[PDB]
Amino acid sequence: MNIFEMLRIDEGLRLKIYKDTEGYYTIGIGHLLTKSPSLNAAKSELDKAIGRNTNGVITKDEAEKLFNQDVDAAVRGILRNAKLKPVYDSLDAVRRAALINLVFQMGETGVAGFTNSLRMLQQKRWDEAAVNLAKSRWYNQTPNRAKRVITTFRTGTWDAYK
Ligand SMILES: [Cl-]
Ligand SMILES: [Cl-]
Repeated sequence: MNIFEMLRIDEGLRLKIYKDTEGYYTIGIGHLLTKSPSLNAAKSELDKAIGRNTNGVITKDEAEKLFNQDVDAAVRGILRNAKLKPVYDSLDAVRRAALINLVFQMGETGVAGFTNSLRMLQQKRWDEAAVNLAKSRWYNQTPNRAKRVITTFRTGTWDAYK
């Protein structure tokens, strides 16, 4: 297991624009296209993303290319973030994957705001950090995925995901 297989299990793959859990226009492997309500704003952002007129539909290769760029930006973002970088630096390889996952889903800014959980992760207080993470809109809105990520932080293994 690795970051790509973990996020592919969490986000799925869809080759047609769809709406995410929040109701946003998305495509492929959790690639958010726009928060606007217009389907055309979404098709325009899609075509700009892919470099071709897509009519709202892309191929598996194209999905995978967006996914690759998105994991990359997620990682880079963490490393540039003054609040995230130190936490990342302090963790082991599995838990690093978990942070990435949380950053992919909710963006650097949000994650950065989880002040208390971040400090707890940094100190290596696993159980406490898992409890704290659960007291969030995040966990209440997408509880199964959140429990998987949380277990990943708690354990340091990939158990939540075999
Ligand atoms: Cl893009
Ligand atoms: Cl869920």
